[PDB]
Amino acid sequence: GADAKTVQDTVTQVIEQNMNGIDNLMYMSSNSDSTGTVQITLTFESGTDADIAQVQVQNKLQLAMPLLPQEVQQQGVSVEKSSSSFLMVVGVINTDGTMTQEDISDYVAANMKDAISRTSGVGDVQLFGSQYAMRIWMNPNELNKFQLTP
Amino acid sequence: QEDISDYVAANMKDAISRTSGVGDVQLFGSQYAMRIWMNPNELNKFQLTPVDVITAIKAQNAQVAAGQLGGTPPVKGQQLNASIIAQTRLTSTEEFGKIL
Amino acid sequence: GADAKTVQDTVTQVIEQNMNGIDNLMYMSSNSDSTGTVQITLTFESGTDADIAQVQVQNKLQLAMPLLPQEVQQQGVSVEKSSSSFLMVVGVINTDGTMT
Amino acid sequence: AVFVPMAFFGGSTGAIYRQFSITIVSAMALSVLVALILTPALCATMLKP
Amino acid sequence: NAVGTGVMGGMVTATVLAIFFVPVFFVVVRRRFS
Amino acid sequence: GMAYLFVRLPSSFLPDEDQGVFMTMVQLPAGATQERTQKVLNEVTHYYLTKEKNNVESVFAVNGFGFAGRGQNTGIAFVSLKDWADRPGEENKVEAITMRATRAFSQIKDAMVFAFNLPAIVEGFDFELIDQAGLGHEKLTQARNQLLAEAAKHPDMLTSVRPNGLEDTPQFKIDIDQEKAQALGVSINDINTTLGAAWGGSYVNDFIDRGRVKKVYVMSEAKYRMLPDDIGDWYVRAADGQMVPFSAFSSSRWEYGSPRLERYNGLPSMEILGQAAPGKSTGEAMELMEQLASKLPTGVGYDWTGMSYQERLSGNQAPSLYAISLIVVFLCLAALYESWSIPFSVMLVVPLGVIGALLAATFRGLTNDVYFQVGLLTTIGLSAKNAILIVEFAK
Amino acid sequence: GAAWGGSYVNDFIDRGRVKKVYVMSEAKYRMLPDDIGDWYVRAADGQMVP
Amino acid sequence: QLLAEAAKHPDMLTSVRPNGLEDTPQFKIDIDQEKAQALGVSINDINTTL
Amino acid sequence: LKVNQDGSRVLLRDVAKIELGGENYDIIAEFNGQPASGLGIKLATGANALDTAAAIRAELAKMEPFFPSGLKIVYPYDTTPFVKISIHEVVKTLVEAIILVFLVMYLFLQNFRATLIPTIAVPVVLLGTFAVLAAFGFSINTLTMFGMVL
Amino acid sequence: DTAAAIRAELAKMEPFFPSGLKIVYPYDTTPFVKISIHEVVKTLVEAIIL
Repeated sequence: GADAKTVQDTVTQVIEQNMNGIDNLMYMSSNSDSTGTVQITLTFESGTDADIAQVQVQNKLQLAMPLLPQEVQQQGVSVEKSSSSFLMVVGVINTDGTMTQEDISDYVAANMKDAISRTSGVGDVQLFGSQYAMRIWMNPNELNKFQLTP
Repeated sequence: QEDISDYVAANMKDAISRTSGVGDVQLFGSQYAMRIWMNPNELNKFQLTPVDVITAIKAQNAQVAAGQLGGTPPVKGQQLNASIIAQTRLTSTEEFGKIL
Repeated sequence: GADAKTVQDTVTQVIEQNMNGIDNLMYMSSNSDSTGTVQITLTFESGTDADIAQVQVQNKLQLAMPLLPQEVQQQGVSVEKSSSSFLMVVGVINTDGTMT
Repeated sequence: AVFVPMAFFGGSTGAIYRQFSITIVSAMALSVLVALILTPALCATMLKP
Repeated sequence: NAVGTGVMGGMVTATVLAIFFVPVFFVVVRRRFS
Repeated sequence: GMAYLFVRLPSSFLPDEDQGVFMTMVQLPAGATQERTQKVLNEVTHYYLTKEKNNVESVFAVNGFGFAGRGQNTGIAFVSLKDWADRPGEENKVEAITMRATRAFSQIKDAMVFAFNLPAIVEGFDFELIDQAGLGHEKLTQARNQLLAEAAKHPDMLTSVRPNGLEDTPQFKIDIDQEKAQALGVSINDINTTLGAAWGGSYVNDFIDRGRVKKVYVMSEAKYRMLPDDIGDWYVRAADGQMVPFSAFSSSRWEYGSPRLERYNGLPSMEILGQAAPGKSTGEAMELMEQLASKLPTGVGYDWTGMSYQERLSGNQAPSLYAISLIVVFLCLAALYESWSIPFSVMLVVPLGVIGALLAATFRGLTNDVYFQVGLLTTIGLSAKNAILIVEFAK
Repeated sequence: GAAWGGSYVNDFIDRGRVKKVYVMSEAKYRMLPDDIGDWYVRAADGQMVP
Repeated sequence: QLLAEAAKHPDMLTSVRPNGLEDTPQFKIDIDQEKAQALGVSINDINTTL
Repeated sequence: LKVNQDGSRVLLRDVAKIELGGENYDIIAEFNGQPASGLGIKLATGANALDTAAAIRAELAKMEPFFPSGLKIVYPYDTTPFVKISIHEVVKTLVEAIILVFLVMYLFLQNFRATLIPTIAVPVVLLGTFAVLAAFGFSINTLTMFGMVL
Repeated sequence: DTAAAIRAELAKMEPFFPSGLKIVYPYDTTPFVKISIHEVVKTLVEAIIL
């Protein structure tokens, strides 16, 4: 629920400023969007070891981790040494149709993602959907009736 | 010295520190920090405490996420979607002076 | 001070979920004993750089520690290589029992 | 010798060109070793007047 | 198709002309540069 | 003739091959609800399975995600074709379908749609203006407009110059009166949480779901957070136990803002793409923009990125090495022919082999790609092999 | 800590860049041991004991 | 179920046993929320002290 | 939540609708115009593309039996099959070239006994080129195969 | 190589300095490296001549 402006000015810069001292760094492009998901991508000089390059970048992320907002830390702040183009998209579908769209997302998100995300040769696993998360839909009219606040 | 030291820390240390082959860089100075110089006498006269200033400054200078107006999941039949902007970082010396 | 379930369902699951992208991960096994102890043992393919394996697995944990409870963070979580065997176990004893 | 100098072609595209030169040069090397090992031996006892 | 066209054209002109021209240079160089 | 054909041949990196899968991108104007995108994406899905039933096997329409930036007003549709053998002829190749699709999508009035074939590698010019002085996003945006608008003054040297960042969209700014909150006895943290929790999901705790840990989100029901006037419903408890509405201690005003801020090398920036002139090579376009960027507002620099950056390193190493190859072969030939003169008889034959490659290369627009360089560097060998196979006996 | 050594509180945006906000006592009021007797702390009753 | 089958193939399997400990009796304490708030005692206090 | 005066109890059920749902509803995935989900997989830098694809397919095949009724897997977008077929398309030319060269060789030499000599050396070199390729570490690819067709 | 890269980087940001700001290199060891190598290579050339 973060406006594109704040993520630029409270998450991106904080991580970006501490991002120095890396070796074989060509350029460091980054962007923050409306949905509230900063994505800083660093392209190292050709030929370097990506195995350690990920270590150097993350080690300098630790100096910036505490400064980030408490909500962002609680979320899954992750660093992946993966390319930016999908190798292959594996889709799950219900032939019978007895499961709504969100239901199918949970099964792939609850069982498939963990196993696939560890398979050797996989850097990042983007999921089209979202795992079940118990949503507490509030009713402001009802909350005001009982004199409650979120 | 304060003014010039800011610019090098503001717009050159980062670029230089990322150049290939350059390790850690030590900056002989420091970037601007919006110093809040306090007077113990003034707090006494107005009956305030420094822990009050930090609490006040930490509140009126807060940038908070405010969700998306009409954000997902929407009610069927919606034709508008925009972010909501709450309080924001202050950006000038006089702006902080407006803090109550 | 925790039971078996409160550790597996609050520490092991949180740590296991965020352990992804490791290089040459062969199979991950973990047991959540009673007395509030968890040991998530990760085994890699033969011949891999043990130093690189340990740093990566810990680093992914370092990005998952905030999700763990407050007590676990204070108590700290270690990352120890396991396959290595002890050269010796120097034992220290008290011959009179005066000091426990 | 026509292909070897490009093998040092650098840059991101350097690997692309670099692989082609080595395999072609390696192919020639194996083509002259075999042509001086198998072909001479084969041409005797195989080719008949 | 990219590689084939590059060399298919080259090879065709490399034999319908080389055999006619290679002899020309050999005598020319040995007569003018020797 | 070899020299004339060589120069006229355009320079390119690698042909865009028919990989059997193209990604169709769908975007909507500012503030387009997720419902609208699903409406258009159905048209793309409907079009592919009706007009291209003979070619496309399956379509995977993803709404709410895209490369230009995740959001509600963006959409992508992964598309895979039938087997290559199942698409006889050239009219059914990837390049053909996309041209038909993009032209066929000109009738999608509200949305902008264009299906682009996946590039050679996993990952034209990628030019980026950088606000290295601190002008601000709004100041840079107009500067971007000026350069891009001025880029239309050179259509003969630049083509399809476009921005890559989402344009500014309305934002519903809400400001909290500090003095009013204290008088009403409402803590600022309380105001921020209720506003930041109801209208935006706030992670709270974790729970056990069929043996798995999953997040529990607290967020306002769909219908109560849909219009600006709904802010008047969210009463917030004061310290003294009273309830007060948002309108009593706050004001709202529509204002413009950017939904996707981009940064480069630690400085604000946005990305502009495009092709390099009609038919000409990519190298020419790079220099002209530098001249265009020369006259720009103070503090607005530029730097290259993506594939264009690669061209700035090892830009013209090809001509340098061929000189070495011609020199080395000359030395080696003289070594075996016992003369500094005979080796010419097998060097002046090189054009006879190269001309055939160039003549056929331009006969089908091979555009001097990487696959041509190997073609040129091997036909030269074939010509050398042929000549060496003729002069050797003559000697 | 805030009065003498300064206490970093949070960030602020300047020229589009993030910079720290520091609360610290003025130079002349934190420079001698005598100055320690000028700092008051608000009790529950707000008597500002030194 | 699976282990019970392995015990019926002595010629092929031997000493097939579990590795982890079996179930153990546990002491369950139910902190009724209704009475906790009625008595005016914070739930976190009950958890913290316990 | 609270026990207000008069002894009435207000439960979360009475102030908020509760229903399992995705963490975020931003992304909706549809396959062939019907509900579906999937995983976007990005290749880790340095990992072989085909090997990752084979490993992923095996992992998914290790999970198919346990799926709930009506749930099916689909590969709506996969670049790897192109690479596999593309390389196995060049090999067709490489084998085709040897046959064509041998056929031409027979026509000129006019002797099958002599025409058999060239067709033994060429396979030895081409197969040998793979052995030396392994020594240099090069991976059999489109250009390396083109580095033998020519 | 770093020194040239740094010098190149400074030249990039030089046009955008505020009025009156100037860049000075008070302390650098690279000039010694260049002259030292140039002095040595000259000696090597002189060695051949001698």
